[PDB]
Amino acid sequence: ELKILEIIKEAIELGASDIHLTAGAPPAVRIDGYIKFLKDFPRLTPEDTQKLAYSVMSEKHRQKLEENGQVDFSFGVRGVGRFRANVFYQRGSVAAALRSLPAEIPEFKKLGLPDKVLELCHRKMGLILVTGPTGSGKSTTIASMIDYINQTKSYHIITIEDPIEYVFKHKKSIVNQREVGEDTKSFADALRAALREDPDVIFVGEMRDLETVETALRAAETGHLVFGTLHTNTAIDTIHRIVDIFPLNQQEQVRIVLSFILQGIISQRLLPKIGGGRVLAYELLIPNTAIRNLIRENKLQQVYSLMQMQTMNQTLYKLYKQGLITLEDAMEASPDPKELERM
Amino acid sequence: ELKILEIIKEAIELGASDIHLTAGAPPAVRIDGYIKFLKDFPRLTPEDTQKLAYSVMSEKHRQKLEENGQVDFSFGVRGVGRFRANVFYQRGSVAAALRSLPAEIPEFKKLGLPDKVLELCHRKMGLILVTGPTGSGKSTTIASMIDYINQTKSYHIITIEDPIEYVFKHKKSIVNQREVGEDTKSFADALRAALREDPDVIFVGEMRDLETVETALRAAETGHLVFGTLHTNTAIDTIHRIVDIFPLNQQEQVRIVLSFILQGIISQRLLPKIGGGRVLAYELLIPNTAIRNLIRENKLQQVYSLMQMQTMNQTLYKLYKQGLITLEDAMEASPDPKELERM
Amino acid sequence: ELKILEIIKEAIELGASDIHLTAGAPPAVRIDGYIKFLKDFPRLTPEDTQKLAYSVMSEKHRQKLEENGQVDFSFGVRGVGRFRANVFYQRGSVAAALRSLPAEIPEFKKLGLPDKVLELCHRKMGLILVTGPTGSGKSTTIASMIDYINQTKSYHIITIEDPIEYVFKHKKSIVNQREVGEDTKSFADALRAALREDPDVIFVGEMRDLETVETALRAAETGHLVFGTLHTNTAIDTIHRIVDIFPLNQQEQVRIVLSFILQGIISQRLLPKIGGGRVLAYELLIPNTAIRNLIRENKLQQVYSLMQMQTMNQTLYKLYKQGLITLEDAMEASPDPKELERM
Ligand SMILES: Nc1ncnc2c1ncn2[C@@H]1O[C@H](COP(=O)(O)OP(=O)(O)O)[C@@H](O)[C@H]1O
Repeated sequence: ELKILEIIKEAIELGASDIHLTAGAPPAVRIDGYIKFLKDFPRLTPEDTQKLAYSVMSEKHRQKLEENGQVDFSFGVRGVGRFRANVFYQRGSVAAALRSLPAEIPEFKKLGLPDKVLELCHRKMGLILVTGPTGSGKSTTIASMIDYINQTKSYHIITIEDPIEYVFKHKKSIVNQREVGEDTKSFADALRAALREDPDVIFVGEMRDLETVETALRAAETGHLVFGTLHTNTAIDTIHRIVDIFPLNQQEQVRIVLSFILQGIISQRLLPKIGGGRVLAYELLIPNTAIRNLIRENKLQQVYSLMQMQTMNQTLYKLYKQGLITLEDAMEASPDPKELERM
Repeated sequence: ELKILEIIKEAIELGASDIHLTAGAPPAVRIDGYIKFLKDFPRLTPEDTQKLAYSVMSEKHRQKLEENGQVDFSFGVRGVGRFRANVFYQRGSVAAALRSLPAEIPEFKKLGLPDKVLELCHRKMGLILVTGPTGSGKSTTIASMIDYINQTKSYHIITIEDPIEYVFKHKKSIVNQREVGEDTKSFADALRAALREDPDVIFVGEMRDLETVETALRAAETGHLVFGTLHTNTAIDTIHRIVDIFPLNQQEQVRIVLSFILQGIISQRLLPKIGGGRVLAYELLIPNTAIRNLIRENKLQQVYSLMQMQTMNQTLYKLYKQGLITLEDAMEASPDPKELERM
Repeated sequence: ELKILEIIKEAIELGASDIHLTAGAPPAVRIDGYIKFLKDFPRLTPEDTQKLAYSVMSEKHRQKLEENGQVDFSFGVRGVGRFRANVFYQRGSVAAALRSLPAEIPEFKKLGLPDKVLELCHRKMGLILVTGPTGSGKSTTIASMIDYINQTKSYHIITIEDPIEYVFKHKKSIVNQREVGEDTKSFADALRAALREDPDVIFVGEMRDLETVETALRAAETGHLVFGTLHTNTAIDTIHRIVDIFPLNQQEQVRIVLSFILQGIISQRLLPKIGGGRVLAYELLIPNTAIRNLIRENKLQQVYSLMQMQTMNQTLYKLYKQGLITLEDAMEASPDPKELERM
């Protein structure tokens, strides 16, 4: 009757995006964006959604569900695909929310980026940051480039994700992915060991934290490709905001190292298309022998002057004049209202 | 003799609004708005009201009762209903004050609002703030609209309350409520996870804090209905006061986003009626294609001009001329003495 | 079939720097800095790389691999040498990465370099850069020359390593080795103090960082032998790439200093031999009274013209025509395909 394994069964049979559990009702599934209860067999679930979720979570999580009130992880049913969970305490009762998790990475061209980006995958070392606010598909972007490298290069790529969003497959390069919580205790020692595990390209999952950044750099400056990601909105925001988490005693010193090992900043945002709702906008900065010196000498909005690689607003004008995004959706995601409408 | 469970017994038997404990007397109950001690059995309670309260509170509260001098939570006697507590140190001694939390939800019509409000519940996304000073029944209002959605729409509503005022019941939508203190550590991470728990409508319980607001927006502008609530008195106060908690570096940029994802502001206040004392007054602003542009260009009391959706004073004239509120109770709650009495 | 002992067998036979296991593929080995799967016998390894690594680790480690998600240790196969392991949890699965500890120091002749190199050890001061990609034995090279000086000269040598690869023994010279992490906080202050500790020969461990380079120079130009090492591939790459990490305000000024204190650049790579897999290829530039002026006046590929001390491709033709490396392994490691095959 009430076996998680079998509520997933009727979830992808009904062609589902999500499953949702709660105490007072029977198991629910989202189809299309409307929610229907498949009372079909699962009954109005007891207080013992407890037992159901508990059966998916490792020991490491069912501890963490007591410390805080929620956990965020990913498990696989070898039967179908892998999922992304989120168990949480509700009204003294347990409840979860399982998503579908992409099985194919998308090929790089369908993304809507130039090739001077794909070109970054050919570097020998440095930082490649892919910033952007949650649900801007930065993983989607990363996943692409990394895979491109997976096929193209004889490499040993290593990713320290939270959680593993895409599974990588087996080509020319050999790919270790380490989910946090599951397979390491923290981004901290997870990276720090990565640095000894003899890697080619390292993917520091998120750089929230001073110590992470620290080595993430120390790793890029030392023979490896370091793909980082963040939550800043523009290029010059990013490179402010990573230097802003240092003690300013030496703060300068990073700006310099950064203006040698910075190899690409790509801020992103996902928008509603005129068609099927799927279109991406971006700002793109790949440092050339010129831009380097600017950053060295702190002179930043002097780099904003020099962006024409390509500003954010600029990739909205080139997007709206082709009739893909509304004159009102893009005067919304755009940092500066001023730098367009003139266009 | 002195069992909490049994003091609640004689509390709803006597038909009570409140129970009150203190050290120097016996257990007290409010009936009607006068307080009588049911010395009936409970004796002049010792210093060990300690034991009585201690028996209701989770570990999480009896810690917090040491950090500060008080705690604010809610527990349930399945035997009758649920209650709202408030244990607090007094004169080196313990004391509490238990209310009855309600047991429906009122149907939206009994409230005294128009249906252009209830229409908000049909939006696809955005902010709907329901401001108003404590004991103006903003949870009451909320609870209504949310429940309206609970029945009408096939939805996954999530609320992050403090405390849970109304329990939601089980219809077309599936409803998680998360009491803070009890089920999460802070409005902060409680929301921040809600954003992952695949929600349709989110209810950020109060918007006191810069970081809360931040995501509350970021969630509205991204496909969800975000009900907020505050303590401001008029519409233009609200939309000043949320922008006023930002750093003005970018302050402008919120005003804009706000004039696209603002979908309704409803300030409220509760007044004494000529009959049973129960009548509500409100100010109502639902942005149309015109009002949008005003807020975009900072031009605010130009929206005050344009209010006739409907001003506060205005919903006092239409209230007193029908003979429900006194000429002196409403020149009291009204922001501006000027804009009436002329009427 | 799947015996660790025998995957090491085929690892040093093919002439390997590293072995790498993972779940979704067959055992991998790095040769030269490219990764190839010897599907030869070991099959697409199961989830039971578990069993393989488990067979190397003491009890003390297989405990620690549960506490954290990784462990870093060292075991010996008495059959060959000793290794450096790093087992770590990956995607719910085990994985490892074994390197190759020589703990001997090899006598300089077995290396396969001329004596005009060994002659550098007789200089009074300058930079001696030993560039080359990970697993090209640059420490092996270094260690040699340093030891040669250890026995030959009455000196105080000091190395700032990460980690200490070879232990130096006690002869005519007195040898301090400073492991980073263990015995100092950073290459930064570790060097910076080495400059006061009265040294004869200083070995700056890697030159990733603008400040390191700075002093590493300032030390060479002031009475000491400064052995540096990098990750560049050819000579002219090296001397671009260290000047490239300076601000170009003065950038010129290093090129000059460099064309006085540059004493030898030796780029390296390790290749699979026709016999036991152990053969090294190199490019060699020891500046004479002529080459100095060229670098002074920026004129670089004019030095490339003047290399015949000896080009990289050149040390592949003199290697393949003797029948030690394949016509296809060396048209792989070679920077330029053009400058050979004609030969
Ligand atoms: N029209 C009405 N019908 C029934 N109850 C009302 C009405 N107006 C006000 N009340 C009462 O006022 C009280 C305070 O409101 P409540 O929503 O609990 O607080 P808040 O102002 O903090 O949101 C409630 O107990 C509620 O029942």
